[PDB]
Amino acid sequence: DVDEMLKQVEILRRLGAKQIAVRSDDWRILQEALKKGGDILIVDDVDEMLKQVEILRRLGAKQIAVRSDDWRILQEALKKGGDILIVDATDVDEMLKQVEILRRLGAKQIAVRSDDWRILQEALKKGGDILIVDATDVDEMLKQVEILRRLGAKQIAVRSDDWRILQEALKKGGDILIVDA
Ligand SMILES: [Cl-]
Repeated sequence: DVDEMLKQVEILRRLGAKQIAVRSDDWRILQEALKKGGDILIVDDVDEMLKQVEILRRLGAKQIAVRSDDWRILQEALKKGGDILIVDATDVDEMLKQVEILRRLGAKQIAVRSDDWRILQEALKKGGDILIVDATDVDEMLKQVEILRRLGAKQIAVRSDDWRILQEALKKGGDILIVDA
């Protein structure tokens, strides 16, 4: 969706978003995001993921993110030049373990994704850098963003396939807006 992603990135920039992330499986879509000024490129198969990280690295992308529920894959991504490691969280204790492991591998930017703000709060307490609210309902999203902010979160991302939710997240003060491509 080079056209439809370009649209959302441009509108979000006009609405005042300072950090826009684009997720896609096609490195050329991410390349188009990079040339458009997208801030974070999210690489959405392990060999294919590693090849995309190398391509984006050599294109000059400064913030390459990789998502996995397997810390071993995130470790491989870090060694090949990934910047932001996104821990896909569904159990609090497994999430806390992965954050510990990746920090000790030298990861300087660890993100945790969940639709449960309580998991995100546990990641915040543990030192997770970016909390990704996985949003389905606009009012639920708004309450989670406020809770995490008041609990001290300083980088809150919102991901949604609903454009209406991304717009409202930005209005509410969400720090990073994640566009699907
Ligand atoms: Cl994500």
